[PDB]
Amino acid sequence: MALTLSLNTNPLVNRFAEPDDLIETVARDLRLRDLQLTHEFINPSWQASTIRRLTRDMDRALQRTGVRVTSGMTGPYGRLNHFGHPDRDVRRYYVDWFKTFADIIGDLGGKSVGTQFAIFTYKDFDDPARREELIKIAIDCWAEVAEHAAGAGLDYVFWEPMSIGREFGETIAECMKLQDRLTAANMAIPMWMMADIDHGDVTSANPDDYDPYAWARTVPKVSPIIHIKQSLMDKGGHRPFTAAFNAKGRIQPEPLLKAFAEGGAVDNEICLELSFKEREPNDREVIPQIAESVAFWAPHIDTGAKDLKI
Amino acid sequence: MALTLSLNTNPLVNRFAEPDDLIETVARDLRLRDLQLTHEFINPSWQASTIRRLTRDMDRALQRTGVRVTSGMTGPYGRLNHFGHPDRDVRRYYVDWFKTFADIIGDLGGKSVGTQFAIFTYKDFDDPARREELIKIAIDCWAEVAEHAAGAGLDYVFWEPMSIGREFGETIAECMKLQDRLTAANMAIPMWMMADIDHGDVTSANPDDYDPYAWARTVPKVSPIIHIKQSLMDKGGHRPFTAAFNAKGRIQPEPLLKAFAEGGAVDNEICLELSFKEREPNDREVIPQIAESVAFWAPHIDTGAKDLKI
Repeated sequence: MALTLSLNTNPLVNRFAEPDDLIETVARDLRLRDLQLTHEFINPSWQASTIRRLTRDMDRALQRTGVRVTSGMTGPYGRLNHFGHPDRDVRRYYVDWFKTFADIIGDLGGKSVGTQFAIFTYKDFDDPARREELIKIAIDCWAEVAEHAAGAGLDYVFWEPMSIGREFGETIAECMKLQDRLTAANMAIPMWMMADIDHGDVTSANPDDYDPYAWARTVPKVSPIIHIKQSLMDKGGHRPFTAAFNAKGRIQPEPLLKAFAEGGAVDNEICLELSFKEREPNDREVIPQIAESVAFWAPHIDTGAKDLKI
Repeated sequence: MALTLSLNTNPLVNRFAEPDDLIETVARDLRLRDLQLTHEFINPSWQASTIRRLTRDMDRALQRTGVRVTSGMTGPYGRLNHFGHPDRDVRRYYVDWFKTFADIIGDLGGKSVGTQFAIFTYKDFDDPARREELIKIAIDCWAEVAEHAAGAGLDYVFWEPMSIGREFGETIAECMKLQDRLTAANMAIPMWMMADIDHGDVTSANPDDYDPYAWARTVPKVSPIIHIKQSLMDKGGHRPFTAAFNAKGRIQPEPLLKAFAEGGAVDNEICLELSFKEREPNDREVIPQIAESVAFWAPHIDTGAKDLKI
């Protein structure tokens, strides 16, 4: 395998804002090349000229440091209805918003952008006929974004499977059913998924649906980026065989990676996901623990630090 | 006391979107009059005409149902740097954003709008000179918003004290020090706080700083709205005196209210705060548990249901 390693910038939002500060900390303190940039740092809602100015700043910092933006994703403050919003003008706003997000990420050298497929209201989801009708509408929104993103130089767009019905793809079966549909839609550039192996409906009568190993074996050929929540991983100092191999908080990297391999992973980006409460001492454990997480994976997946210039 | 009762719409975001659906559910299912509307339902970022159309829709639903919007606050997807953003043009965007939020809330009959005072980056907060300089800048942003909001018919604007330094007001002392400053600034309409009695720096060497009773006794004269997290409250079926009276998860309404009274509360709005994970069965316990929370307070604080028309 030639996996690569990246970090979703979720936990760096608010705590960092200036591109130099963000990108120099990633390079110096995290020793990681690749990032999934979240929307909060250069927001598609802002004035067009502000976006351009900050994109130039960010691009200079990437070039100077050797850090790379490989994709864009909605951050913690972008988990919205979006293309599942029942208002036509609201949907239109977010279509144009995601078109600009694609422009930003393309400018920065990244190759894809995405978010949840959609998030439906109880009202829109619970009436199965309305649900299906809104799904067709949401697909057509994705299609529009994909066409613009092609022009911005992206390779694909993506959706993130979640853990309840109205946020989509909550079982492996539903997730692959939706993906089959988005592949068939034949967009200007392909639409793929970005699976999070910690996601899935925990109340499922199918234990696979919330088993990180089952997701690992299923997604790699349709999920170019794959999120791994670091909290899933064994931190050491437990007696061996005191928990299940697939117990969340006790998972080990070597066999997990083998599972991705059995799933047909060859050059997926493995994207680290961490969160820290805005309370002490958690708020000040962010850089140290992300650094630690990168060093955790470094023997298993190349971190790209050989390309850092500082 | 003539306290009133309201609900922050945080847990209704995503799950509801259409004004009729939102407001009719509040009236029929929650049996509550007053709401603190979050920004996600009518977003100040959207097209001007969309905002107007949705504000008219929302206002019709309030009039029809008897429900009232008494304030606006940033929802879960609005917890940003805002006036602590180090970029001048980003700050400008959010100033204008909050001006429109004030227009929306004023249109709807509400009397205030707010958010965190600011959220600072590590870089801006940790250099004490830069911190102070950015605080003056953030105050002047508030002043601009307050002047516009006066024109929109609001009575005041507000900040929410948080639980770490860089999010402001993390100890009672710091919170009252900042408030003294914002009062002195003499804005077009007053700037007050909206305290959350569950907030405060848990690592403080002062136990009062994360004691809901200490906040209760301190804030009422400077905090017209006060958030109460429902998870703080005793749900019943515990043996008496098996936990501290002020233990979070074991607090009782009668003595808490007495504490607010000792703090000089007369006609504060008590605003209920609840959250539900986007996982089952939590995602479908939202309406039932909010309904239950309202019925929990109803013997203690009038819910305003006498004014509901449906």
